[PDB]
Amino acid sequence: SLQKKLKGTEDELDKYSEALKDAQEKLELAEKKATDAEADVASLNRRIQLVEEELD
Amino acid sequence: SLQKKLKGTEDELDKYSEALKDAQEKLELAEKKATDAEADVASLNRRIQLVEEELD
Amino acid sequence: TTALVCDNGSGLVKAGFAGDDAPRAVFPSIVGRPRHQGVMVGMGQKDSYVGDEAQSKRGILTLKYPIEHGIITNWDDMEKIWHHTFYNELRVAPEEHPTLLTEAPLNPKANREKMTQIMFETFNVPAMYVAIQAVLSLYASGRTTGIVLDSGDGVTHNVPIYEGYALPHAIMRLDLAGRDLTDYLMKILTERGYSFVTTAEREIVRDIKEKLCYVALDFENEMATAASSSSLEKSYELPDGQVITIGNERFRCPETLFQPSFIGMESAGIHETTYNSIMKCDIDIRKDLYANNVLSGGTTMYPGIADRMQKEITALAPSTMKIKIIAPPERKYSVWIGGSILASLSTFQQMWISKQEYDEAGPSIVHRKCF
Amino acid sequence: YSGLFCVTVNPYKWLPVYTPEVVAAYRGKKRSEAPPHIFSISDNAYQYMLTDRENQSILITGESGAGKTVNTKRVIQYFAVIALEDQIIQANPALEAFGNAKTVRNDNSSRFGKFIRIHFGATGKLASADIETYLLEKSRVIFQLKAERDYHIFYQILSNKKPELLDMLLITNNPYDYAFISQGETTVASIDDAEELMATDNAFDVLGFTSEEKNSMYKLTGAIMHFGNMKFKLKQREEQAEPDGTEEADKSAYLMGLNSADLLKGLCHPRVKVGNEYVTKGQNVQQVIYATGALAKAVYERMFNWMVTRINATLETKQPRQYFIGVLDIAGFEIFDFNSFEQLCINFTNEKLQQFFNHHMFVLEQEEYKKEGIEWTFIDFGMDLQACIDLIEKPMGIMSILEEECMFPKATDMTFKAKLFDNHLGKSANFQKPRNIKGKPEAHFSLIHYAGIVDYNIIGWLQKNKDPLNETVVGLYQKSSLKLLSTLFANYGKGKAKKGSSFQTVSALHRENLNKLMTNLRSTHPHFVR
Ligand SMILES: Nc1ncnc2c1ncn2[C@@H]1O[C@H](COP(=O)(O)OP(=O)(O)O)[C@@H](O)[C@H]1O
Repeated sequence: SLQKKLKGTEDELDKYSEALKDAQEKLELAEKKATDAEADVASLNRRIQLVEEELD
Repeated sequence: SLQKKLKGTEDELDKYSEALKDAQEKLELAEKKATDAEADVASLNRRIQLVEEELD
Repeated sequence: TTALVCDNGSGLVKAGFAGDDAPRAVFPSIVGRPRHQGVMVGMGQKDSYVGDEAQSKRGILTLKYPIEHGIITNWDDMEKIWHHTFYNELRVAPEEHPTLLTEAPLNPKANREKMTQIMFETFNVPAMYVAIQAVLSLYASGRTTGIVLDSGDGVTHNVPIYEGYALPHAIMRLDLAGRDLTDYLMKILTERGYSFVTTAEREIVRDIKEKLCYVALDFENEMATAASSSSLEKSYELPDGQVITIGNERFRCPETLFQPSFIGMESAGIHETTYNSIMKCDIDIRKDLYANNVLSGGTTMYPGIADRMQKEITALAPSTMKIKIIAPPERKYSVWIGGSILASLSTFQQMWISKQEYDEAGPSIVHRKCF
Repeated sequence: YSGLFCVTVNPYKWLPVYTPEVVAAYRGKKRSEAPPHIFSISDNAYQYMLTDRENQSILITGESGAGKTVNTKRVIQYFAVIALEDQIIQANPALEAFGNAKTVRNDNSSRFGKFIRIHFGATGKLASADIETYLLEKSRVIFQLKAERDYHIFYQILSNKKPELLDMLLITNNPYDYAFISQGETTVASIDDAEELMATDNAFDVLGFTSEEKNSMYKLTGAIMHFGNMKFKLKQREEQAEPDGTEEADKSAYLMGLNSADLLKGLCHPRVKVGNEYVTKGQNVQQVIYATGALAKAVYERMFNWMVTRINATLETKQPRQYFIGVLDIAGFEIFDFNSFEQLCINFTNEKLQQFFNHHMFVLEQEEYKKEGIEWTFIDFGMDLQACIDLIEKPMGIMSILEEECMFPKATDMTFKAKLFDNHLGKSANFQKPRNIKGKPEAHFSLIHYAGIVDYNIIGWLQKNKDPLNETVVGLYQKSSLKLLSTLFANYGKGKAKKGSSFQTVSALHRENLNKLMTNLRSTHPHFVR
């Protein structure tokens, strides 16, 4: 009689696995984006200090 | 019997839900850092032209 | 009829057809052989794996590179690389395709001579031609003057060209490149606890380098920032889990390009050899050379390399000059793009080396006017 | 009659020569004896088809507005008589709009090579009609000369008689506003353009396609018009192009069915495929402008070809279609005092045609001789003209030098001229110096053709020959929310002739199209009308 319990557990497990996969996908995406944006801002900031000493 | 595997799947499912929680927290912090960096780089990419015209 | 452009490089083979916008086949120039015994009868496994396939079976194989510093050391597996390129990646019969190949400046002559001997006798191509890499890089960049720094994986060189005339006495060649940077990174990770010794772990280290290293704008200030903060640490995931974290090593690795004394070399950084190659040139063209400093090749792909190199060359040159570093995003394929452009010129179709030309003049015809 | 030709000067007043009585009464008389008329050659083509079981070709040759339309009309009438003309004339205003533009010698000049295939059955009875377009000039959509206009459609839309089109397309009434067009002649006393707009809309509504489809056609043309005003600047301390003005970008995207930021990103930063990865390519202002122009020319020509397909689908009848007899309408061997790249292309086409006819007449004279049993002078009559063709198409010819020059890094018009001279002057037979007569404007070199010595001008050829199509934006079009995704359905190992997106030249596409047009004509026994 516990087979329905087993099947329901399998279903919620599958749902949670899909959820985890989607969350990992969004995580790696946003992390690549944040790292790239930080690279750009650091580069251009150093460039700003260089053009500042240039102006000086 | 089925109990050991059932509760083991339960424990790893809860732990994967914990992984979901922490991954979502990382998603929120990633969104924050990306948006703040975006505002900063907006300021910087609009004032670099003024700096270059000053030196011109 | 169409020509093939094979930029064999040293560490990546890039092939394709002349007239395309990008190389069609890009795979590592690697030959792998199994080092374990092999138990399953009927596996029917082969003796040597070539190219991109050998990176899948990387854990079983021992990986060789047939090109050391531009120069070709092993010739049999280089024929294997070329055979794989022609038949398995491009699927073309080289009996009806002219082939354009590239080479670095200041190489042995036997390199070119054997290359053409092979291309004419083993593969029977109807024509062939060996080109310099920096010239093709300039073609693809769209300039006609400018000093080009072509940092590949075996060799780094400067070739100053003005108005279409190359000044050979000012050509510099340096044997510091991406493979030396990989070895320095392998050796420098050890101090943090990680050990990579196998030729199969050298590839993992190359991946770490590509994905995490960068050039610091100010080396001492970045060293202080790493010694104080922790905002520099990034983590990488090995093939078997086992996350590793690196700090200083992120920018201490490509700094070897600007301080070759890190790996015990005597020479000067890429910025200083660029400046010296400029100062070897006539005084009238140094303006244009300063203003047209073109980067190409894989080792020029680190974030911050252009800003760092501009800062250095600016602090070296006089204050009146405008220093500019031209660094396209499709940088690491510039040699191939220029090669395709070149082989696609109607003006070029009388500068090939023909089959009968070779048959009558021997392999020595490579160094003559048919260059 | 003039040998193998049929020459016809148009009478300006009505004659009884077009009454159906002569049409019906010619049936049974021969070509050799009956006095000249196009009904003669029409019947001769018909009976040739029926005896040889092959196609025939009628090559009507003249200027638009000298009677070509009505000549072809009476041809198709005679063909119906000897057994869908109304449909041809009904759908004609569409082509008249989408393929005619004002030149100096004519205000309703045809640019594309119209060509109507009239099929038949086994019983030689009227089965169906087919139509194909060739050699439609794309350079007009972008660059116009000092004395000529763009295609008629932009002006007809610029007629305010449909204010709903203007207020739905954001088209301001002022024609100087739009840069793709304003460089040509703004407005001329050519025709009643408003009425022509109405006649075309009527022809559209009475053609098989819906009102939404005409709406999309009009809006697409307005988007092509909006492409021209885009503005790009170099970046801060780099060589990259970035947009400063975004408003026309936003409105053109809102029209086209794409995102504005996404289209701007696809223009400034193309992505190309290197093996199994994609890397972003860099662009400067000149490159992005050439890409924009090539995109506009491409979308226009695509919409045109698909409109012709729709026309043919409307015309299509299910009757079995056997051997056909085609009639061809092509541009003329135009000469001016400021000939340019387009005129060179036109003259190259007409050279191929004239050499084709010359070889045809050669074989015909050999036929006369082998009939008469008197066979001499076995030299052909084509090579004497082919020698001039070899100066355009062949490698190191003018077109190949032009392609190479627009591929080279820092090429300029003076360098182009220098290479032309260094590689042909004296070493060739027909290439030679220019001539300065009566203070003509300018000439950089002169070719000789069958139709005389022509002096051509170099200035602008490099810039106007480039056709770099942008693959990322083409993919965007494939992913549109319009009919555009059909026009751009799919466009751009084991042996691949895939020329890159950058290695594209109007001259090369034109040479390919001319090759395939010759391959379509050379299978049919031809006939010529002057
Ligand atoms: N993004 C990157 N950052 C730093 N180094 C890179 C990057 N991509 C590739 N490389 C290095 O470039 C080298 C390959 O350069 P490449 O242009 O292929 O020269 P070759 O064609 O002679 O092998 C590799 O050793 C690799 O370490």
